[PDB]
Amino acid sequence: LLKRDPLNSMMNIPAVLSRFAGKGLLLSENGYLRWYVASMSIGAVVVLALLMVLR
Amino acid sequence: MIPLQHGLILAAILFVLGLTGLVIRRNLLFMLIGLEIMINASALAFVVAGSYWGQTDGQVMYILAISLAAAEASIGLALLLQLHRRRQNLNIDSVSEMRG
Amino acid sequence: MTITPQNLIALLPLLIVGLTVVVVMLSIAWRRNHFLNATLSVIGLNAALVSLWFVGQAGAMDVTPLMRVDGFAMLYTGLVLLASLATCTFAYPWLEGYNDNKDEFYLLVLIAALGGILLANANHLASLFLGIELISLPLFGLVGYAFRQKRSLEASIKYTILSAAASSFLLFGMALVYAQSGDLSFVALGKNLGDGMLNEPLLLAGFGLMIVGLGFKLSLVPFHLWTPDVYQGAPAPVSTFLATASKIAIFGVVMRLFLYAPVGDSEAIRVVLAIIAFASIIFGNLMALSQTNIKRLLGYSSISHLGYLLVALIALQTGEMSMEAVGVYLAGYLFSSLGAFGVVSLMSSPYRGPDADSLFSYRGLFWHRPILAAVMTVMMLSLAGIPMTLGFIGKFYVLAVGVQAHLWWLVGAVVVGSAIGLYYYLRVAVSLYLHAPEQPSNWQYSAGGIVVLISALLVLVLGVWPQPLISIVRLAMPLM
Amino acid sequence: TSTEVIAHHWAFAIFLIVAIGLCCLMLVGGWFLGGRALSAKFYLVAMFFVIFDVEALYLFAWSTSIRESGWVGFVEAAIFIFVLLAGLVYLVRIGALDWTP
Amino acid sequence: MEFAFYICGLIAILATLRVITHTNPVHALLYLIISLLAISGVFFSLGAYFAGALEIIVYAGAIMVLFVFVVMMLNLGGSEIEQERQWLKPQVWIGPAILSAIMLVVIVYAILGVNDQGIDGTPISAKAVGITLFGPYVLAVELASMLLLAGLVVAFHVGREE
Ligand SMILES: CCCCCCCCCCCCCCCCCC(=O)OC[C@H](COP(=O)(O)OCCN)OC(=O)CCCCCCCCCCCCCCCCC
Ligand SMILES: CCCCCCCCCCCCCCCCCC(=O)OC[C@H](COP(=O)(O)OCCN)OC(=O)CCCCCCCCCCCCCCCCC
Ligand SMILES: CCCCCCCCCCCCCCCCCC(=O)OC[C@H](COP(=O)(O)OCCN)OC(=O)CCCCCCCCCCCCCCCCC
Ligand SMILES: CCCCCCCCCCCCCCCCCC(=O)OC[C@H](COP(=O)(O)OCCN)OC(=O)CCCCCCCCCCCCCCCCC
Ligand SMILES: CCCCCCCCCCCCCCCCCCCC
Ligand SMILES: CCCCCCCCCCCCCCCCCCCC
Ligand SMILES: CCCCCCCCCCCCCCCCCCCC
Repeated sequence: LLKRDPLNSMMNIPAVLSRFAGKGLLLSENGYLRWYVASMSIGAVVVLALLMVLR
Repeated sequence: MIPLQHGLILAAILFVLGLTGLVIRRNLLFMLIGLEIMINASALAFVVAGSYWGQTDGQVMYILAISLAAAEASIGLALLLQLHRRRQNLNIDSVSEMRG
Repeated sequence: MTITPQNLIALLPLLIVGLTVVVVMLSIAWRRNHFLNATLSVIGLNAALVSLWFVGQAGAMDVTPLMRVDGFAMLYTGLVLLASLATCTFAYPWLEGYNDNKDEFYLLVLIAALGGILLANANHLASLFLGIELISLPLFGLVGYAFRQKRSLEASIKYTILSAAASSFLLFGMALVYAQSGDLSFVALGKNLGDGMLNEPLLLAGFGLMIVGLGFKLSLVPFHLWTPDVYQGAPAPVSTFLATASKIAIFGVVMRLFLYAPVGDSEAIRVVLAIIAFASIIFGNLMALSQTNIKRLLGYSSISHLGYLLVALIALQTGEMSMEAVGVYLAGYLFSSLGAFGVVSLMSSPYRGPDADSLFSYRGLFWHRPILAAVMTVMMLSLAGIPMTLGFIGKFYVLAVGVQAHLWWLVGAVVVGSAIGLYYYLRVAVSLYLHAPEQPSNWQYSAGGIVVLISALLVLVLGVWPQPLISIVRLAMPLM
Repeated sequence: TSTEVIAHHWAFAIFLIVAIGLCCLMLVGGWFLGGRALSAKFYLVAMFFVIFDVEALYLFAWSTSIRESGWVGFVEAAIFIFVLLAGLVYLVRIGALDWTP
Repeated sequence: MEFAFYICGLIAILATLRVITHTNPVHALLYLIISLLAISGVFFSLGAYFAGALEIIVYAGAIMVLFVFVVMMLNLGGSEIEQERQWLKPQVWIGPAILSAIMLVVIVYAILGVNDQGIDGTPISAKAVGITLFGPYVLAVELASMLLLAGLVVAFHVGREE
């Protein structure tokens, strides 16, 4: 049951999560300038809304 | 007798409309037009704020703003002309080669 | 206020760089000579460094309602001038491969350095805005200097459009701040408030829009998506300048703005910057995981390293040595980025025209360029925060500053992002020494090699013995 | 709020209104009456006009307050005009303003 | 000066709303010129006489001339964008309009609740702007000359024909 190290695998799963999160985040780098402008405006909305909420 | 809130709201409306024009338009010329609307709106907001305080600094900030607007309109139109003469196409979605 | 002769002494690097712009432009008007105009540019920048010595012999004072000169300004002026000199040195062989006019490059580098110096001394919203634009527009020219190449034109268009939008955001935020507070100087932003009314909604909205513009300029999440495309598309000396001088100058003026403004110690702005720093560290490291392109990898690296700097900025209004941490980290980051982007520039020089490929192909670099491979692996270890490198000294400063201010989420973010950096930086540094199947002779290429070698030696020596750099940074303190 | 200033405001408004209405009425009468049956040098000169027009605006602001600025303002405007003229000399010498190469 | 401010702000808003949703570039630039003239009238209503004069002289008289020059020399006669009108499709504009409306709502909420004695509208002359410009704002003027030089050099290097 242990011949393929289970504790090593459950310590390896942060690397799996990091690779998955990196592949997911790389979808935002699609190379489209209109999306870059849109993401800047989204970030502006988020920053202003956070500042108004926090006051 | 004119409120500061009304002038700032007018400037905010123009800025938001220019940003919308920059986002929704696929032609690079209309993106430059939206940029010009945004920078003119920010300069108008500076003029409104300076007129509220009775200070000349608002018009000085306007002068620096329109210096920037003129120079970056020149640069953006030069790049637009280069894109037109190299691709015969002003679609901004076509110039998307570099990607993650 | 009027300008006394002592004030003219304090403006010495700015005056010398402006005079160098005029002299280089008139020399181009005389005769288009690459060597003479490059030499005049580097002579002007070295004269600006010696003028920094003369400024240090003078006092620290407010030269205008706009500018304030002190040790802080001197340190950032020195960093910007070193980055500009390295950019010119890396640019000469690459421009020697170029076919069109190749002196407007040095004119634009000088004007961008002038903007960096203005941001180093900027004490006013007008000077901040003007310094950002004086950095930005020559970089519009420099990123698309090889506009016949598809990638450089694409990067130029993206950078121009997004920086114009970010300047609009920054200017609108400045206008809202000026609507709230009747003065545009840094020390008066939030001055007319009290009894727990520091978080005025208009002041916070103006600082939010300014944060949008500055966080575009600093490649901070979520204004970071331009960075790998522009870094990959730009010419490699332009990528060197864009990674070092622009980021250093803009972060210095952000540091001074948050030091001097009475709204700098705001809980809402601190929380927003903590969110931006956390996201910047994690996202930059995670996106750099699976990059085979070295320039995109260094773009995501710049995102994460500016996140670490932002963590050092968040602890500014609570602790004391946040300025010292930012100075030490910026010196280390400057030298590491100069080495890395200089190796990328030297192996991509001379320019191969708009039609030929410009991929780095760093695999097996040791078997034909061993010294550049050693410099590149020293820089990869330094950007990873490995001990015996100055990047670790900066990372240690960031961790100490975060621990002192009880920023535990940011401390854990730095640790996790550092582990992810370990992975991809070590991937590059060990791919340098493998075996690749397949795929100079002038003193300016040798000068670029000497620049990257001296950067590597500085990184190693100041990683082992960091006390001289700490002592230099600690005496470069602004007006309290 | 004096009588003279409001009189001149009304006179200027009537001047603009009657002028534009006269042009409009001229075109309306013309249309109603009667029976029925490139090269990049232009961009360069326009861009040069824009840049030198902004620098001209700086000189417009200076020219109305020369006595109030003193000799210090003269030195600053002289540096401004010198940079402006060096840019013009550079444009002439590199062939940017040469229309027939 | 109040009625003029409100009617000119209304004209500017309507004109730029027509700008961003128009297909003909020359018509869009004409509506942009109208919005700039309206904004100059807004400037004149607030007493910023120099700013309104420069809004017509520079913004509506130099920059938009450059835009009209570029549009006329590129000869946009419907190159695969006019025949599509993708920005009028709901899925393209509805999202960003929602995002911009949210940004406007947050900004306007920030504008309200700020103390306001009202804008006097007293004329701030060009003499005072010139005194401030060549007084406490000297380095702004010199480095703005450098900024315009940078724009000149960049635009010449990129936009020359050869
Ligand atoms: C070796 C360790 C690592 C070094 C890395 C350095 C990176 C940044 C480079 C620029 C840093 C400048 C920092 C200056 C801080 C000065 C702060 C200060 O207050 O200085 C005052 C001091 C005079 O003393 P004081 O009596 O206080 O003066 C007031 C009297 N009214 O006056 C001074 O202290 C004068 C300072 C003059 C500095 C001149 C620098 C010339 C350029 C040297 C470049 C060396 C090569 C580096 C690059 C290698 C290749 C990449
Ligand atoms: C993934 C790895 C990284 C993980 C994230 C980084 C570490 C997170 C640590 C969280 C600490 C939570 C502290 C909560 C209370 C904070 C406020 C407070 O009252 O702190 C107590 C004290 C300051 O209060 P004072 O009155 O001055 O008392 C001085 C004497 N202690 O505070 C102090 O005096 C200093 C408190 C120091 C706290 C511990 C710092 C060292 C952390 C060790 C490693 C991380 C924890 C163990 C490993 C977890 C799994 C990785
Ligand atoms: C017991 C709990 C309490 C104590 C906790 C102590 C925490 C610190 C010590 C443990 C750290 C565990 C790290 C586990 C991953 C180690 C790295 C690794 O395995 O790398 C190899 C792998 C590359 O190999 P391969 O998968 O073949 O290639 C894919 C790409 N072509 O690489 C990859 O696939 C990608 C690697 C990405 C970078 C490494 C992952 C970093 C994740 C965060 C590190 C910090 C974790 C903090 C604690 C989390 C919970 C335990
Ligand atoms: C009428 C309904 C709409 C019809 C179609 C559009 C026509 C144009 C409407 C806008 C322009 C006119 C608005 C009405 C102005 C009437 C004059 C006025 O209000 O004067 C007051 C003030 C005088 O200055 P002041 O000395 O401060 O006054 C206080 C006295 N102590 O004045 C000021 O301070 C400044 C006055 C305004 C600035 C000058 C005029 C600007 C014109 C901008 C035109 C924009 C483009 C219009 C295009 C229309 C077609 C689409
Ligand atoms: C302390 C500095 C650490 C970073 C620099 C590392 C480079 C040192 C100088 C180059 C040495 C390279 C040796 C490569 C040997 C490869 C052998 C492969 C076949 C076994
Ligand atoms: C995807 C990567 C995510 C990395 C997350 C890193 C988190 C590190 C651990 C942070 C723990 C913070 C605990 C703070 C407790 C504060 C208590 C204050 C009491 C007054
Ligand atoms: C009141 C009479 C004064 C007579 C002497 C005037 C000359 C001394 C003062 C000159 C100040 C000039 C300042 C120019 C700054 C230029 C900065 C350029 C930066 C690129």
